[PDB]
Amino acid sequence: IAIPTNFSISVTTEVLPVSMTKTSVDCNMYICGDSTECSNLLLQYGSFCT
Amino acid sequence: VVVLSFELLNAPATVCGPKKSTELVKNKCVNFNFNGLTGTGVLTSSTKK
Ligand SMILES: *[C@@H]1O[C@H](CO)[C@@H](O)[C@H](O)[C@H]1NC(C)=O
Repeated sequence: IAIPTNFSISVTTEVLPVSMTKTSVDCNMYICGDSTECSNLLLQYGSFCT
Repeated sequence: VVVLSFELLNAPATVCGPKKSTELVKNKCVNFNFNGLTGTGVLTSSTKK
Protein backbone atom coordinates (compact mmCIF):
# COMPACT_ATOMS: atom_id res chain seq x y z
CA ILE A 1 0.00 0.00 0.00
CA ALA A 2 1.05 3.62 -0.53
CA ILE A 3 0.26 6.27 2.08
CA PRO A 4 1.24 9.96 1.82
CA THR A 5 3.45 11.60 4.42
CA ASN A 6 2.89 15.24 3.40
CA PHE A 7 0.42 17.46 1.56
CA SER A 8 0.07 20.78 -0.24
CA ILE A 9 -2.66 23.42 -0.53
CA SER A 10 -3.56 24.72 -3.98
CA VAL A 11 -5.88 27.46 -5.26
CA THR A 12 -7.74 26.83 -8.52
CA THR A 13 -9.31 29.55 -10.69
CA GLU A 14 -12.24 28.77 -13.00
CA VAL A 15 -14.44 31.18 -14.95
CA LEU A 16 -17.87 30.89 -16.59
CA PRO A 17 -20.20 33.52 -18.11
CA VAL A 18 -23.42 34.62 -16.43
CA SER A 19 -25.12 37.15 -18.73
CA MET A 20 -24.75 38.96 -22.06
CA THR A 21 -25.54 42.49 -23.21
CA LYS A 22 -29.17 43.53 -23.60
CA THR A 23 -30.12 44.81 -27.06
CA SER A 24 -33.18 46.37 -28.69
CA VAL A 25 -34.21 47.09 -32.27
CA ASP A 26 -36.69 49.38 -34.06
CA CYS A 27 -38.12 48.03 -37.32
CA ASN A 28 -39.52 51.31 -38.65
CA MET A 29 -36.11 53.02 -38.75
CA TYR A 30 -34.10 49.91 -39.70
CA ILE A 31 -36.16 48.62 -42.64
CA CYS A 32 -37.26 52.04 -43.94
CA GLY A 33 -35.90 54.91 -41.87
CA ASP A 34 -37.65 58.24 -42.41
CA SER A 35 -39.46 57.15 -45.60
CA THR A 36 -43.22 57.28 -45.08
CA GLU A 37 -43.84 55.75 -48.52
CA CYS A 38 -42.74 52.32 -47.24
CA SER A 39 -44.02 52.62 -43.66
CA ASN A 40 -47.50 51.89 -45.02
CA LEU A 41 -46.03 49.01 -47.05
CA LEU A 42 -44.32 47.52 -43.99
CA LEU A 43 -47.69 47.85 -42.24
CA GLN A 44 -49.11 45.35 -44.78
CA TYR A 45 -46.70 42.55 -43.76
CA GLY A 46 -48.42 41.75 -40.46
CA SER A 47 -47.00 41.55 -36.94
CA PHE A 48 -43.50 40.12 -37.39
CA CYS A 49 -41.84 43.05 -35.62
CA THR A 50 -44.03 42.68 -32.53
CA VAL B 1 -36.09 58.33 -84.20
CA VAL B 2 -34.21 60.00 -81.33
CA VAL B 3 -32.61 57.83 -78.64
CA LEU B 4 -31.61 59.53 -75.38
CA SER B 5 -29.15 57.85 -73.01
CA PHE B 6 -29.07 58.94 -69.36
CA GLU B 7 -26.26 58.54 -66.82
CA LEU B 8 -26.66 59.12 -63.07
CA LEU B 9 -23.41 59.20 -61.09
CA ASN B 10 -21.63 61.09 -58.30
CA ALA B 11 -20.29 63.54 -60.90
CA PRO B 12 -21.56 67.14 -61.02
CA ALA B 13 -24.78 67.59 -62.95
CA THR B 14 -24.86 69.00 -66.48
CA VAL B 15 -28.40 68.47 -67.84
CA CYS B 16 -31.01 69.00 -65.18
CA GLY B 17 -34.76 69.36 -64.75
CA PRO B 18 -36.82 72.54 -64.28
CA LYS B 19 -37.70 73.08 -60.62
CA LYS B 20 -38.08 76.19 -58.47
CA SER B 21 -35.37 76.31 -55.81
CA THR B 22 -36.18 77.38 -52.25
CA GLU B 23 -34.22 78.67 -49.26
CA LEU B 24 -32.06 76.38 -47.13
CA VAL B 25 -33.51 75.59 -43.70
CA LYS B 26 -31.32 74.04 -41.00
CA ASN B 27 -32.03 72.31 -37.67
CA LYS B 28 -35.51 71.17 -38.69
CA CYS B 29 -36.93 67.80 -39.77
CA VAL B 30 -37.76 68.57 -43.41
CA ASN B 31 -37.89 66.87 -46.80
CA PHE B 32 -34.99 67.86 -49.05
CA ASN B 33 -34.05 67.46 -52.72
CA PHE B 34 -30.58 68.33 -54.01
CA ASN B 35 -29.88 66.62 -57.35
CA GLY B 36 -32.64 64.06 -57.44
CA LEU B 37 -31.66 62.88 -53.95
CA THR B 38 -34.94 63.25 -52.06
CA GLY B 39 -34.93 62.29 -48.39
CA THR B 40 -36.00 63.29 -44.88
CA GLY B 41 -33.95 64.57 -41.97
CA VAL B 42 -32.25 67.60 -40.46
CA LEU B 43 -29.48 69.66 -42.06
CA THR B 44 -26.45 70.77 -40.04
CA SER B 45 -23.27 72.60 -41.03
CA SER B 46 -20.42 70.13 -41.49
CA THR B 47 -16.64 69.90 -41.22
CA LYS B 48 -16.02 66.97 -43.58
CA LYS B 49 -13.75 67.13 -46.64
C1 LIG C 1 5.79 19.23 3.64
O1 LIG C 1 5.94 20.20 2.58
C2 LIG C 1 6.18 21.54 3.05
C3 LIG C 1 6.23 22.42 1.82
O2 LIG C 1 7.25 22.01 0.92
C4 LIG C 1 7.47 21.58 3.86
O3 LIG C 1 7.66 22.90 4.37
C5 LIG C 1 7.40 20.58 5.01
O4 LIG C 1 8.65 20.54 5.69
C6 LIG C 1 7.06 19.19 4.48
N1 LIG C 1 6.93 18.25 5.58
C7 LIG C 1 7.85 17.32 5.86
C8 LIG C 1 7.55 16.43 7.03
O5 LIG C 1 8.88 17.20 5.20
